[PDB]
Amino acid sequence: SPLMGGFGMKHPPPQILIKNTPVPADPPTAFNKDKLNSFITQYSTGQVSVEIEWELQKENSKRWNPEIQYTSNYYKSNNVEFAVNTEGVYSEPRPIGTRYLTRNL
Amino acid sequence: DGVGSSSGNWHCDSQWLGDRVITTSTRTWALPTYNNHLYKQISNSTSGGSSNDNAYFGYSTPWGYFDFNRFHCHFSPRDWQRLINNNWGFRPKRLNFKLFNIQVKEVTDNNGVKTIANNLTSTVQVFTDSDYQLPYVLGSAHEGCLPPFPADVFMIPQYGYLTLNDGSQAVGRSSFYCLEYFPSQMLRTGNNFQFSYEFENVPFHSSYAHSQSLDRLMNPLIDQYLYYLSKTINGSGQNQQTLKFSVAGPSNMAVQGRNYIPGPSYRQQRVSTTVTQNNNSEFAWPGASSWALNGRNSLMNPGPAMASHKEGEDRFFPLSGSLIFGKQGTGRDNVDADKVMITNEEEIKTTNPVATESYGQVATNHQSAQAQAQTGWVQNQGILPGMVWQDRDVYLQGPIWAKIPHTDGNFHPSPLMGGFGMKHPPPQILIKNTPVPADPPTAFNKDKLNSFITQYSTGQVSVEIEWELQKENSKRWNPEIQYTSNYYKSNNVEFAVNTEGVYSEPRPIGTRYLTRNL
Amino acid sequence: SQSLDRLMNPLIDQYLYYLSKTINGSGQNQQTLKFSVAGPSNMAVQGRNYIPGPSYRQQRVSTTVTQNNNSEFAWPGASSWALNGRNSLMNPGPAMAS
Repeated sequence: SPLMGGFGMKHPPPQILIKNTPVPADPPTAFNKDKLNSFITQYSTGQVSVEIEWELQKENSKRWNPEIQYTSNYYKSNNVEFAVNTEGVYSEPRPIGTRYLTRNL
Repeated sequence: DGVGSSSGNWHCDSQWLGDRVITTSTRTWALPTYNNHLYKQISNSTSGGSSNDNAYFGYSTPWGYFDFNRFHCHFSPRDWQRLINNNWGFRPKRLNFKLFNIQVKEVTDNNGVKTIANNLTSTVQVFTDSDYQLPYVLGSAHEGCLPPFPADVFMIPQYGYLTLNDGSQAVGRSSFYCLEYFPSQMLRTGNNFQFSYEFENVPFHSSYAHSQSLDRLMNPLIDQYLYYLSKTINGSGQNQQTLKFSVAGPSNMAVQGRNYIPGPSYRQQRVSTTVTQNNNSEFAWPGASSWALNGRNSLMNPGPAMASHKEGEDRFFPLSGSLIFGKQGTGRDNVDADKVMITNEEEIKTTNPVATESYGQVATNHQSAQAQAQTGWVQNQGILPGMVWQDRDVYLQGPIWAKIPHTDGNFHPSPLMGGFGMKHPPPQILIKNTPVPADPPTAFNKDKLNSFITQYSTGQVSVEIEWELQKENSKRWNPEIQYTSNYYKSNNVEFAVNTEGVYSEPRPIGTRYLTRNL
Repeated sequence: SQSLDRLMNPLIDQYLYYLSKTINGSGQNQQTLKFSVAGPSNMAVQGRNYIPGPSYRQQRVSTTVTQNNNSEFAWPGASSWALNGRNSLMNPGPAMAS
């Protein structure tokens, strides 16, 4: 199990590598054997989509009293947590774990 | 297809099957306009040449050509290492070639600043000389091949050819070829070009070194049933002449009868890399071995496949007997010995004579009571029955094939620079940007147009070659010699890029590391 | 329409080198190796894969009689081969340029 947290796999999702194909500038009219070092300045943009299906393990606890749950605080604040600021900057105000429900040992 | 759709993918990989290896390489190329769309007569007069030996006549064409006649264009260093360490031989079988992702650009200069834009309607013309109707220039070790490093972008070399010459002038038998007199496919940005070629049957290249010498093939424990003349006089004075004979055995192997003899020779001058062992005079051209054709002297270079040096004599080389490669960044003219890589053919010393020695000695008179027996050094020896020899080894950066000249006769047409000789080698692939005239005058003028839009083209080129392998079945007990990298620490990894991204090949790599009996 | 020594591309250098100098140009102790690219400017030193065919040298005779030597040189000056002690003229011999 990865020490930083997560799922350890011998064959994880493969690395996806992307590069802009070089586009040479105008070459000299006389042959030169050296590799070209004059290229048209280029960059690329586009959209990327990733879809992941997750399997869930439902809880079947017989605990009587209510569990601890992650919840936002109703108390008034200048900004909504996990939202944008007045300058459009998105922020994550706190780390959120996964361990709120309980089960016996 | 269309402007916005790629006409091909990047294929660059090596697939190793049992008896076959398939190499695929893709490169990005750039093609400018050559000679401003013109054909030009060229000669030593146009280039300022003066010597008779270097006089020529020919034409320079506006066409470029694709060349992949070097092994590193297809084999990575690791693939080459696998091939040479695991196989006794190999040969090309078939070829697949592709041109795709054509991009034609137009260049406009206003004032000291150039603007580059796409010209979607312009075309590039490509055709293959499948009938071998044009002079073949791929048989010479010319620059301009696909780079060994896949990431390098290379410039397409300009196509030129030579014909018969008398000094700087031509003769009636000289031929002029127009490449527009050939059918060629015209490709816009959406089109692609491809063809397949089948290599004609060639022998497997000898990627092995003999573990036996031609003069040591006998049983070292058993005498021969043949005799030799051991004495002629009467030992321990006058009138002492008496014939003698002895059995040729292990104690005297030099005089044993043998069925086969080493291959031909043409002696080279010997040069030391220790400069103070050489003569204090200018002996390059003068001291060199040469051959003459129609009054022109051409250097014997590299010449017959001969052992570069005697055992232990590694400091010496034949003056023009070996392929010389230049290290990365080496200059063009008058570079030092440490800037070049001198190949050697010491592996063939078991069957081929030493380049800097006489073939042997031959009797030159009839001995008698008045005349002592005389012998003469055989400085060159032609083919004789019973001769055996090994051809020159091929290298990672060396040539692959060559076209056998169309002549009435030839003997062992293996290219002297190394590789596979073929009557019908892979055809020349010629490429040119179609001229795009500028705005013509509004009044008719019969002269050919000389104002064209400045253009160049770029795209990807892929070549796939299937190689047949000859596996080794040796019964040798001790481990073989293998090509290996050195573990010792260094500033850079061999056959890798530097801190400036420059790829370099630090040494020539042969193919002869495994061994087999003679 | 082409000569064996002129089969290369007259526009492109070879990727092979040659020893251009041996001394130290412009004295004693002047020995230093040198190498240069074989290209269109020096075609004679370029590497080549094939070489001209065999030879057996003939004597040269002019049809301008006053350019020939003032002696009898037909049989004596001729190239020959020997078989069982008999000499037979090398005639016409190997195919060679006249």
